[PDB]
Amino acid sequence: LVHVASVEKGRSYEDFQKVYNAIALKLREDDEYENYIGYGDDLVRLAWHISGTWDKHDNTGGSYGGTYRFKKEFNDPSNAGLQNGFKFLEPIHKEFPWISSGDLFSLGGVTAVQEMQGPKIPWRCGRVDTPEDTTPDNGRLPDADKDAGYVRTFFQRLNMNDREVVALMGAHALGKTHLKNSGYEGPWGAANNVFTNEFYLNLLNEDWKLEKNDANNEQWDSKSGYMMLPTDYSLIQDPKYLSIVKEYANDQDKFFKDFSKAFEKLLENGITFPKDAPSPFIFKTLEEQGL
Ligand code: HEM
Ligand SMILES: [Mn+2]
Repeated sequence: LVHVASVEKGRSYEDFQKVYNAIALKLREDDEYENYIGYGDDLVRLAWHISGTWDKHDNTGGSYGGTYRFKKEFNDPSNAGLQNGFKFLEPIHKEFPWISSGDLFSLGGVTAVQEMQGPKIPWRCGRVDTPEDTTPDNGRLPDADKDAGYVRTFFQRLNMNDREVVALMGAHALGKTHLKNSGYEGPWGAANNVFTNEFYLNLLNEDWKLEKNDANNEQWDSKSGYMMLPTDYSLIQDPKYLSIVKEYANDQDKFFKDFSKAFEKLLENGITFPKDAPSPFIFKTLEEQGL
Protein backbone atom coordinates (compact mmCIF):
# COMPACT_ATOMS: atom_id res chain seq x y z
CA LEU A 1 0.00 0.00 0.00
CA VAL A 2 1.84 3.04 -1.22
CA HIS A 3 0.68 6.64 -1.05
CA VAL A 4 2.63 8.83 -3.43
CA ALA A 5 2.61 12.53 -2.72
CA SER A 6 0.98 14.33 -5.64
CA VAL A 7 1.48 18.11 -5.71
CA GLU A 8 -1.93 19.81 -6.13
CA LYS A 9 -1.69 20.79 -9.81
CA GLY A 10 0.52 23.77 -10.42
CA ARG A 11 0.65 24.71 -6.75
CA SER A 12 3.79 25.87 -5.00
CA TYR A 13 5.03 27.56 -1.85
CA GLU A 14 3.09 30.79 -2.37
CA ASP A 15 -0.20 28.92 -2.61
CA PHE A 16 0.25 27.09 0.64
CA GLN A 17 1.55 30.17 2.40
CA LYS A 18 -1.76 31.68 1.42
CA VAL A 19 -3.58 28.78 2.98
CA TYR A 20 -1.31 29.16 6.02
CA ASN A 21 -2.20 32.84 6.25
CA ALA A 22 -5.96 32.24 5.92
CA ILE A 23 -5.76 29.72 8.77
CA ALA A 24 -3.45 31.96 10.78
CA LEU A 25 -5.67 35.01 10.31
CA LYS A 26 -8.75 33.06 11.37
CA LEU A 27 -6.93 31.67 14.39
CA ARG A 28 -6.16 35.25 15.38
CA GLU A 29 -9.80 35.96 14.67
CA ASP A 30 -11.24 32.93 16.41
CA ASP A 31 -8.97 32.10 19.32
CA GLU A 32 -8.81 33.72 22.72
CA TYR A 33 -6.82 32.09 25.53
CA GLU A 34 -9.87 32.23 27.79
CA ASN A 35 -12.11 30.33 25.35
CA TYR A 36 -13.48 26.88 26.10
CA ILE A 37 -12.78 25.80 22.52
CA GLY A 38 -9.16 26.29 21.50
CA TYR A 39 -9.26 26.28 17.71
CA GLY A 40 -5.48 26.43 17.41
CA ASP A 41 -5.23 23.57 19.89
CA ASP A 42 -7.87 21.61 17.99
CA LEU A 43 -5.90 22.09 14.79
CA VAL A 44 -2.70 20.57 16.09
CA ARG A 45 -4.60 17.79 17.84
CA LEU A 46 -6.48 17.21 14.61
CA ALA A 47 -3.25 17.07 12.62
CA TRP A 48 -1.96 14.51 15.13
CA HIS A 49 -5.14 12.38 15.18
CA ILE A 50 -5.42 12.24 11.38
CA SER A 51 -1.82 11.00 11.38
CA GLY A 52 -1.95 8.86 14.50
CA THR A 53 -4.29 6.32 12.92
CA TRP A 54 -1.29 5.26 10.93
CA ASP A 55 -0.07 1.68 11.05
CA LYS A 56 3.47 1.20 9.80
CA HIS A 57 2.71 -2.50 9.25
CA ASP A 58 0.36 -2.13 6.32
CA ASN A 59 0.35 1.66 5.79
CA THR A 60 -3.32 1.96 6.71
CA GLY A 61 -4.53 5.21 8.38
CA GLY A 62 -2.16 8.17 8.33
CA SER A 63 -2.74 11.73 7.16
CA TYR A 64 -2.45 11.09 3.40
CA GLY A 65 -6.05 10.21 2.52
CA GLY A 66 -7.72 12.93 4.61
CA THR A 67 -10.26 10.37 5.79
CA TYR A 68 -11.16 12.37 8.87
CA ARG A 69 -13.69 14.08 6.50
CA PHE A 70 -15.59 10.75 6.63
CA LYS A 71 -18.20 9.95 9.28
CA LYS A 72 -16.49 6.85 10.68
CA GLU A 73 -13.34 8.75 11.60
CA PHE A 74 -15.10 12.08 12.17
CA ASN A 75 -17.12 10.28 14.81
CA ASP A 76 -14.19 8.51 16.39
CA PRO A 77 -14.71 8.88 20.16
CA SER A 78 -10.99 9.71 20.23
CA ASN A 79 -11.72 12.69 17.99
CA ALA A 80 -14.35 14.24 20.23
CA GLY A 81 -14.00 18.03 20.06
CA LEU A 82 -12.02 18.00 16.87
CA GLN A 83 -15.24 18.84 14.96
CA ASN A 84 -14.53 22.43 15.99
CA GLY A 85 -11.28 22.24 14.04
CA PHE A 86 -13.09 20.80 11.07
CA LYS A 87 -15.66 23.61 11.21
CA PHE A 88 -12.91 26.12 11.61
CA LEU A 89 -11.23 24.80 8.48
CA GLU A 90 -14.29 24.52 6.25
CA PRO A 91 -14.34 28.21 5.22
CA ILE A 92 -10.66 27.87 4.56
CA HIS A 93 -11.14 24.80 2.37
CA LYS A 94 -13.92 26.71 0.63
CA GLU A 95 -11.54 29.56 -0.13
CA PHE A 96 -8.95 27.08 -1.26
CA PRO A 97 -10.89 24.17 -2.73
CA TRP A 98 -7.79 22.88 -4.49
CA ILE A 99 -5.87 21.78 -1.42
CA SER A 100 -6.50 18.17 -0.38
CA SER A 101 -8.09 17.41 2.99
CA GLY A 102 -4.97 15.70 4.32
CA ASP A 103 -2.86 18.68 3.36
CA LEU A 104 -5.33 21.09 4.90
CA PHE A 105 -5.72 19.13 8.14
CA SER A 106 -2.03 18.63 8.45
CA LEU A 107 -1.30 22.23 7.46
CA GLY A 108 -3.74 23.38 10.10
CA GLY A 109 -1.67 21.86 12.90
CA VAL A 110 1.52 23.22 11.43
CA THR A 111 0.01 26.66 11.14
CA ALA A 112 -1.42 26.51 14.67
CA VAL A 113 1.86 25.44 16.20
CA GLN A 114 3.81 28.18 14.44
CA GLU A 115 1.29 30.91 15.21
CA MET A 116 1.27 29.92 18.86
CA GLN A 117 5.02 30.62 18.84
CA GLY A 118 6.10 27.02 18.56
CA PRO A 119 8.95 25.94 16.31
CA LYS A 120 8.85 26.15 12.55
CA ILE A 121 7.54 22.87 11.22
CA PRO A 122 8.63 22.03 7.65
CA TRP A 123 5.54 20.86 5.79
CA ARG A 124 5.11 18.89 2.59
CA CYS A 125 2.14 18.96 0.28
CA GLY A 126 0.93 16.12 -1.81
CA ARG A 127 -1.54 14.29 0.30
CA VAL A 128 -4.40 13.04 -1.91
CA ASP A 129 -7.91 12.43 -0.65
CA THR A 130 -8.76 8.74 -0.67
CA PRO A 131 -12.24 7.16 -0.73
CA GLU A 132 -14.43 6.52 2.27
CA ASP A 133 -13.58 2.81 2.36
CA THR A 134 -9.98 3.75 3.12
CA THR A 135 -11.04 5.36 6.40
CA PRO A 136 -9.30 3.55 9.26
CA ASP A 137 -11.52 1.94 11.91
CA ASN A 138 -11.82 3.68 15.29
CA GLY A 139 -9.50 2.63 18.10
CA ARG A 140 -6.11 3.36 16.50
CA LEU A 141 -5.54 6.45 18.60
CA PRO A 142 -4.08 6.01 22.09
CA ASP A 143 -5.84 5.55 25.41
CA ALA A 144 -4.90 8.01 28.16
CA ASP A 145 -5.41 5.66 31.09
CA LYS A 146 -2.24 3.72 30.49
CA ASP A 147 1.38 3.41 31.48
CA ALA A 148 4.76 3.98 29.86
CA GLY A 149 4.95 0.51 28.32
CA TYR A 150 1.61 1.06 26.65
CA VAL A 151 2.78 4.40 25.36
CA ARG A 152 6.12 3.10 24.11
CA THR A 153 4.41 0.14 22.43
CA PHE A 154 1.66 2.32 21.00
CA PHE A 155 4.06 4.65 19.28
CA GLN A 156 6.17 1.85 17.84
CA ARG A 157 3.23 1.39 15.49
CA LEU A 158 3.76 5.00 14.39
CA ASN A 159 7.47 4.34 14.02
CA MET A 160 8.27 6.67 16.90
CA ASN A 161 11.09 6.12 19.39
CA ASP A 162 11.33 7.30 22.99
CA ARG A 163 12.65 10.77 22.12
CA GLU A 164 10.03 11.24 19.46
CA VAL A 165 7.29 10.22 21.83
CA VAL A 166 8.47 12.46 24.58
CA ALA A 167 8.91 15.38 22.24
CA LEU A 168 5.48 14.93 20.64
CA MET A 169 3.73 14.79 24.01
CA GLY A 170 5.02 18.27 24.79
CA ALA A 171 2.28 19.62 22.57
CA HIS A 172 0.04 19.01 25.58
CA ALA A 173 1.48 22.32 26.86
CA LEU A 174 -1.13 23.77 24.53
CA GLY A 175 -4.64 23.63 25.86
CA LYS A 176 -6.34 21.21 28.12
CA THR A 177 -8.64 18.28 28.59
CA HIS A 178 -12.39 18.82 28.45
CA LEU A 179 -14.34 16.39 30.57
CA LYS A 180 -17.07 16.04 27.99
CA ASN A 181 -14.60 15.21 25.21
CA SER A 182 -12.22 12.77 26.84
CA GLY A 183 -13.14 11.99 30.47
CA TYR A 184 -10.38 14.28 31.72
CA GLU A 185 -10.44 17.85 32.90
CA GLY A 186 -7.92 20.59 33.41
CA PRO A 187 -5.00 22.36 31.81
CA TRP A 188 -1.59 20.77 31.40
CA GLY A 189 -0.05 24.17 32.05
CA ALA A 190 -0.51 27.74 30.85
CA ALA A 191 -3.41 26.98 28.51
CA ASN A 192 -2.81 30.31 26.78
CA ASN A 193 -2.41 29.26 23.18
CA VAL A 194 1.36 29.46 23.50
CA PHE A 195 3.70 26.64 22.47
CA THR A 196 6.40 26.11 25.11
CA ASN A 197 8.22 23.36 26.96
CA GLU A 198 5.94 23.98 29.98
CA PHE A 199 4.66 20.40 29.80
CA TYR A 200 8.03 19.02 30.85
CA LEU A 201 8.61 21.68 33.51
CA ASN A 202 5.24 21.05 35.08
CA LEU A 203 5.81 17.28 35.06
CA LEU A 204 9.09 17.68 36.94
CA ASN A 205 8.33 20.68 39.16
CA GLU A 206 4.66 20.38 40.14
CA ASP A 207 3.31 18.56 43.16
CA TRP A 208 1.31 15.80 41.49
CA LYS A 209 -1.50 13.92 43.15
CA LEU A 210 -3.26 10.92 41.68
CA GLU A 211 -6.93 11.78 41.88
CA LYS A 212 -10.19 10.96 40.21
CA ASN A 213 -11.98 13.52 38.09
CA ASP A 214 -15.74 14.03 37.79
CA ALA A 215 -15.82 11.29 35.16
CA ASN A 216 -14.34 8.70 37.57
CA ASN A 217 -11.10 8.69 35.61
CA GLU A 218 -7.73 8.97 37.30
CA GLN A 219 -5.48 11.85 36.34
CA TRP A 220 -2.55 13.56 38.06
CA ASP A 221 -3.48 16.90 39.56
CA SER A 222 -1.21 19.69 40.77
CA LYS A 223 -1.77 22.35 43.44
CA SER A 224 -1.31 24.86 40.66
CA GLY A 225 -4.45 23.52 39.02
CA TYR A 226 -2.66 21.63 36.25
CA MET A 227 -3.30 18.05 35.29
CA MET A 228 -1.43 15.21 33.62
CA LEU A 229 -2.94 12.17 31.91
CA PRO A 230 -1.64 8.85 33.25
CA THR A 231 0.05 8.56 29.87
CA ASP A 232 1.70 11.93 30.38
CA TYR A 233 2.76 11.06 33.89
CA SER A 234 4.11 7.88 32.35
CA LEU A 235 6.89 9.99 30.93
CA ILE A 236 8.29 10.61 34.36
CA GLN A 237 7.53 7.15 35.73
CA ASP A 238 9.60 5.49 33.03
CA PRO A 239 13.28 6.16 33.62
CA LYS A 240 14.07 6.33 29.86
CA TYR A 241 11.29 8.84 29.19
CA LEU A 242 12.23 10.66 32.35
CA SER A 243 15.75 11.48 31.15
CA ILE A 244 14.27 12.99 27.99
CA VAL A 245 11.57 14.85 29.86
CA LYS A 246 14.36 16.45 31.88
CA GLU A 247 16.33 17.30 28.75
CA TYR A 248 13.38 19.08 27.20
CA ALA A 249 12.60 20.88 30.45
CA ASN A 250 16.13 22.21 30.43
CA ASP A 251 16.39 23.08 26.77
CA GLN A 252 13.59 24.91 25.02
CA ASP A 253 15.45 25.05 21.73
CA LYS A 254 16.22 21.34 21.73
CA PHE A 255 12.61 20.62 22.52
CA PHE A 256 11.50 22.88 19.66
CA LYS A 257 13.85 21.24 17.20
CA ASP A 258 12.92 17.73 18.18
CA PHE A 259 9.24 18.49 18.29
CA SER A 260 9.57 19.98 14.87
CA LYS A 261 11.13 16.89 13.35
CA ALA A 262 8.78 14.46 15.07
CA PHE A 263 5.66 16.40 14.18
CA GLU A 264 6.59 16.60 10.53
CA LYS A 265 7.44 12.90 10.59
CA LEU A 266 4.14 12.20 12.25
CA LEU A 267 2.29 14.21 9.62
CA GLU A 268 4.27 12.50 6.87
CA ASN A 269 4.11 8.84 8.00
CA GLY A 270 2.60 6.65 5.27
CA ILE A 271 3.54 9.08 2.53
CA THR A 272 5.94 8.47 -0.31
CA PHE A 273 7.56 11.63 -1.65
CA PRO A 274 8.96 11.14 -5.17
CA LYS A 275 12.60 12.11 -5.54
CA ASP A 276 11.44 15.12 -7.56
CA ALA A 277 8.80 16.34 -5.08
CA PRO A 278 9.20 19.94 -3.91
CA SER A 279 11.39 20.47 -0.84
CA PRO A 280 9.50 20.85 2.48
CA PHE A 281 7.87 24.27 2.86
CA ILE A 282 8.73 26.40 5.86
CA PHE A 283 5.91 28.96 6.16
CA LYS A 284 6.38 32.43 7.54
CA THR A 285 4.13 33.33 10.47
CA LEU A 286 1.77 36.27 10.28
CA GLU A 287 4.08 38.23 12.51
CA GLU A 288 7.09 37.46 10.36
CA GLN A 289 5.13 38.73 7.37
CA GLY A 290 3.96 41.77 9.26
CA LEU A 291 0.43 40.54 8.80
C1 HEM B 1 -0.29 8.74 24.45
C2 HEM B 1 -0.57 9.92 23.68
C3 HEM B 1 -1.70 10.76 23.74
C4 HEM B 1 -2.90 10.64 24.42
C5 HEM B 1 -3.33 9.57 25.42
C6 HEM B 1 -3.42 11.95 24.44
C7 HEM B 1 -4.74 12.28 24.84
C8 HEM B 1 -5.35 13.54 24.90
C9 HEM B 1 -6.48 13.87 25.63
C10 HEM B 1 -7.39 12.91 26.37
C11 HEM B 1 -6.78 15.18 25.24
C12 HEM B 1 -8.03 16.03 25.51
C13 HEM B 1 -9.07 16.04 24.41
C14 HEM B 1 -10.31 16.84 24.93
O1 HEM B 1 -10.61 16.68 26.11
O2 HEM B 1 -10.49 17.97 24.47
C15 HEM B 1 -5.67 15.65 24.57
C16 HEM B 1 -5.67 16.87 23.83
C17 HEM B 1 -4.63 17.38 23.07
N1 HEM B 1 -3.68 16.62 22.52
FE1 HEM B 1 -3.13 14.72 23.23
N2 HEM B 1 -2.75 12.73 23.60
C18 HEM B 1 -1.65 12.08 23.27
C19 HEM B 1 -0.68 12.57 22.40
C20 HEM B 1 -0.70 13.77 21.66
C21 HEM B 1 0.27 14.11 20.72
C22 HEM B 1 1.25 13.14 20.04
C23 HEM B 1 -0.02 15.44 20.38
C24 HEM B 1 0.40 16.19 19.27
C25 HEM B 1 1.78 16.38 18.86
C26 HEM B 1 -1.13 15.80 21.15
C27 HEM B 1 -1.80 17.03 21.09
C28 HEM B 1 -2.87 17.46 21.86
C29 HEM B 1 -3.48 18.72 21.74
C30 HEM B 1 -2.93 19.94 21.01
C31 HEM B 1 -4.33 18.74 22.85
C32 HEM B 1 -5.02 19.94 23.51
C33 HEM B 1 -6.43 20.11 22.92
C34 HEM B 1 -7.30 21.20 23.56
O3 HEM B 1 -6.81 22.03 24.31
O4 HEM B 1 -8.37 21.35 22.98
N3 HEM B 1 -1.55 14.77 21.91
N4 HEM B 1 -4.80 14.66 24.40
MN1 LIG C 1 -9.84 22.96 22.26
